[PDB]
Amino acid sequence: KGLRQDSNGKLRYFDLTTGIQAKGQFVTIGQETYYFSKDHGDAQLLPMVTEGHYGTITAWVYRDQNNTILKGLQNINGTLQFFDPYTGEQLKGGVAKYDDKLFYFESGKGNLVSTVAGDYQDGHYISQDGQTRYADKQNQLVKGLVTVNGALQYFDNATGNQIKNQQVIVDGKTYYFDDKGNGEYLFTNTLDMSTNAFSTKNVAFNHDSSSFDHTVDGFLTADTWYRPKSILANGTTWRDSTDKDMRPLITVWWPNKNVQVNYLNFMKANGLLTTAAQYTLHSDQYDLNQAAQDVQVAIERRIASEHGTDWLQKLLFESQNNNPSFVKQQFIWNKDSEYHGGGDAWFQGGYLKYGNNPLTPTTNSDYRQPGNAFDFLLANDVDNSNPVVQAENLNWLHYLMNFGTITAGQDDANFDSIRIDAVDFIHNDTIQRTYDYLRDAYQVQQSEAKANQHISLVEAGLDAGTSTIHNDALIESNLREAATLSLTNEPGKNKPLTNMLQDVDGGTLITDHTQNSTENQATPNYSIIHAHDKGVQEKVGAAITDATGADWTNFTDEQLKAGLELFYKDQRATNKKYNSYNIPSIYALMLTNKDTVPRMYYGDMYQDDGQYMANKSIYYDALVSLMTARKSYVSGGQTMSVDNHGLLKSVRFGKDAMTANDLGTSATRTEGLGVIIGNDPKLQLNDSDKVTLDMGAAHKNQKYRAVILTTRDGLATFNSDQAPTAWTNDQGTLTFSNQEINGQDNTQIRGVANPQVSGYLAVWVPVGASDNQDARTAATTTENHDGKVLHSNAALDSNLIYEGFSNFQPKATTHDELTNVVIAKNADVFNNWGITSFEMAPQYRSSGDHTFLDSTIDNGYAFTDRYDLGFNTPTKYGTDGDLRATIQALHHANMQVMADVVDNQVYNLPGKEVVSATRAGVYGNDDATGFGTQLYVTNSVGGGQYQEKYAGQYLEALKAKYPDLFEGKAYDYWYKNYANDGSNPYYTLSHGDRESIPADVAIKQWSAKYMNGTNVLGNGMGYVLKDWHNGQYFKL
Ligand SMILES: OC[C@H]1O[C@H](OC[C@H]2O[C@H](OC[C@H]3O[C@H](O)[C@H](O)[C@@H](O)[C@@H]3O)[C@H](O)[C@@H](O)[C@@H]2O)[C@H](O)[C@@H](O)[C@@H]1O
Ligand SMILES: OC[C@H]1O[C@H](O)[C@H](O)[C@@H](O)[C@@H]1O
Ligand SMILES: [Ca+2]
Ligand code: NA
Repeated sequence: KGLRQDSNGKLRYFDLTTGIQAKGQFVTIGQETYYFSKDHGDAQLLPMVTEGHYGTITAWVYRDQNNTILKGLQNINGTLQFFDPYTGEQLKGGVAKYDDKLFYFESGKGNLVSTVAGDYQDGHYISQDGQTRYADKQNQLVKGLVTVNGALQYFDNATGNQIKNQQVIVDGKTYYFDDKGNGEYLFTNTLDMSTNAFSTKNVAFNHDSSSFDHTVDGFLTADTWYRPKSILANGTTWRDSTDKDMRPLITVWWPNKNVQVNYLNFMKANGLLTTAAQYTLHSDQYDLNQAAQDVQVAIERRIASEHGTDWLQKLLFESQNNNPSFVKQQFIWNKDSEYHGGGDAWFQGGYLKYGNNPLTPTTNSDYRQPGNAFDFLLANDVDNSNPVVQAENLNWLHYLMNFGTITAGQDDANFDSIRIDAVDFIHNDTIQRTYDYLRDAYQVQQSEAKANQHISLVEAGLDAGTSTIHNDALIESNLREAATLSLTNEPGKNKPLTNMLQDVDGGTLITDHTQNSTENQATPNYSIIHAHDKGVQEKVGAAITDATGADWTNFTDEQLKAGLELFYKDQRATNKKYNSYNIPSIYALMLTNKDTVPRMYYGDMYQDDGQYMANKSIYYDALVSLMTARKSYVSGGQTMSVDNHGLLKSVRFGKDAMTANDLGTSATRTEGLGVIIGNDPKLQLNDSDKVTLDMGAAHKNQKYRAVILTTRDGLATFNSDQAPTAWTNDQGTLTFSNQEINGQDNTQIRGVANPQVSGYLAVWVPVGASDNQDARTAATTTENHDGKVLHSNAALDSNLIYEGFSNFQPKATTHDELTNVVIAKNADVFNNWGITSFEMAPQYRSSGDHTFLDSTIDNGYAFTDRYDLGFNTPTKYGTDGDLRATIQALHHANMQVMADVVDNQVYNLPGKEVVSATRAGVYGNDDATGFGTQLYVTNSVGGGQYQEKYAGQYLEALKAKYPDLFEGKAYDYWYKNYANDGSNPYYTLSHGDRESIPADVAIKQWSAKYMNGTNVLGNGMGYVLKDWHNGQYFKL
């Protein structure tokens, strides 16, 4: 019966539905909020506070009309809040005492949402019958919803067992308790539905799909409209519904009390309810339900006047006044309930991992195992463990490796080799099976002659254990990381150059430079300093954010232009804020070190403030001189040491001389070279000190000339013997000092700071090379017996890879500026530098969707249709015709051409499905968050025209030609183990067994059953509608 006076005139409250008296609680009645005492249940009016503003102190506070700071409990704008009785500081995510009871104030807005049974500081946790429990000061188990050392926690009432990683309903409120048992309020549940005659008319007409819309896979969403049994025409006259009548579900049913309350308040604010009544989480459910029915009256009147429901679509489901829509204002329907971020959420706010549910047969999977160290990274994660997907990956690989043959009958327009993008993020079985395809197709395992015609690489170091077990592909050396410790930093911030003497990945030796006189011992590797991503994309990103405020993954053509201006001006200065120091030095190491394939980065030679190859960097001439000299001179053994002045001294002996005492051939005399590098721009030698290079026994009493000398303003570069000269002594030693040699400028050793060097750099070669001297070693057809595909020897070291793009290239404004056009035109330039393998950008059409950097600058890594390499309209790089022509031109200039194989993910799939989801990080690890595990509407279905045309088209032919690829197979791989006690990671030999795969199922469009998961989409934990009282999903 509601608010009732007793025989002494005091007010008491009885629940309008149950008749149960309110004691120790707050209730909003009409306009007022009261507290009812826990003893007799007597009313205390809590005065509505209306004027005032939320402020701060040197901590939120609230200030009244006089600007005074409020203390204790306060009824502000239909919520109850608590402010410290002295500080005035607002309580958020904690308890306060009132009427000698504990009430909890939630962490988002500090609103009173519940009662807590007790507050504990002085007990202790115990473990008991395999659970965690908490004992009070009397050693008595504590039960229920409590705070403990300030954390909200829950102990099962029957047993005392602590609840961890669960959503729990307690006294009609829903909370989540994390992996440590620490809790947060989520929402207040509705009590129960109006079961009146009015409500029975609002019931769905039937459970057919025709009666509901904005559904996905038979599930309802927050957007769903439905056909009720009856309609209250114009607010007054019930009639049967027709097939044309639809109303929003959310005008009649709410997932929780917060949304129902917000709904009433929103509708009142938009003129659909005339009342002074206040609607709060302490309103009686009966009154909330009646109010919603009165709103319907006003809704139906406006439907009659307007002859339609479009106004109502806009009112609830679109932004009005640049506010989010009503739906998006609600916690359970926006990203707040998805708990984005965390240390393992590397991109896009983190991830949702797909699982199974009896209600989702079409999105369930028996697979989804990561089969590698990482799992998620970007967009829609492909499930490379699924056998159908493994076959598709073979199909696509075949396509790329025969691209010209397939698309135009042009057999000289095919890719020769691959890069495996994000190799550690895809299942090992698909990597292994890929390598078998290359063995089948090209017989790479047979000899270095075959392997070296198809030099592939992966985006990882020694961690890529399927690529290192049989060295099927190059892995990245540690040069980049080492150089980032000792060379790239500003003065005062580099470590000593002694870290350059050995190439070590987490304590495992890749190669030792100090006295390297052997062959086929090092792990075949590539060496870099920069790539399109590595050491670049976040520094440009930082200049873009500084010059314009834009976020590094999402900006305009015009903000980028501004960032790039600042970036190149900084690149060209001695004192650099965004740019690496000592870039030519690092290249000198890359280009002279033994047992590596160097990879040149396009962006180190050319600037993105111009079109492709238009603007040379400040480093261009030094890098050309080094590539030139490498081709002419670099061969034989190596030595490396760091002297007492901190200088790194590196020598290559020349062809066929492996040690400093070998003579080699008469060819050796004019081969070999020496490099001196320092990282101390203030280096000064005294007048007696010498710096020596021990050129070896083939090089006694010999004239040498400079390739590179350090100058005051830069670097002097020489591509002929017309250069400053110096002589070895009768031991083959070159000697330098703080004086010029024969008065020649820049032949002395001293530290310098200028835009190209911070420390010292000089490179010296023997005088007298013939015109077209070439120090490189051809591969042989000698059969391999050791089980390895690649071998680190003079023939492999003779290769040179060029990464032929940057992320930040501008869009081409003419056909002639298109990357693919310009590459083709300049093919001979790359051949003359000694490039043997041209690594082209990923050629796939960009999704364009701006959800990551890759789909904002359209680099080819973010795509929807992996078969579309520029058909009809060009990619960023050209059309399919331009690509064929590029691959041909490169092939005619004696290069192989590398396909960037991107198996990890697909972007921007428009068709929606419902899948079970949990929050996860890059490792594929479940995150313990308030989202829990929920059915989720995913953007998972699509592909495009070329996928439809080509996917699966090759598999029956492939299985006829290479049946081994479709079988199961046992294999071995190296596995990287981490130690807990701080010592180095160590490798163990793991065994795998890939499954057999079918040839007769095509993936003509992607769908969720072939995916592991998705980046978070912001729909909310409760966008797919269910009964939150029992967890039961609505389904048609
Ligand atoms: O002028 C200050 C403030 O006024 C409105 O918001 C009122 C709001 O203020 C506090 O909390 C707001 C905000 O604080 C943290 O960021 C929370 O985590 C957020 O979820 C929360 O929205 C106060 O404690 C609340 O009780 C009160 O309702 C404006 O809307 C604010 O944006 C503005 O900053
Ligand atoms: O504080 C120490 C921890 O002890 C136990 O491990 C409990 O699970 C946890 O709630 C508590 O935080
Ligand atoms: Ca993956
Ligand atoms: Na090929």
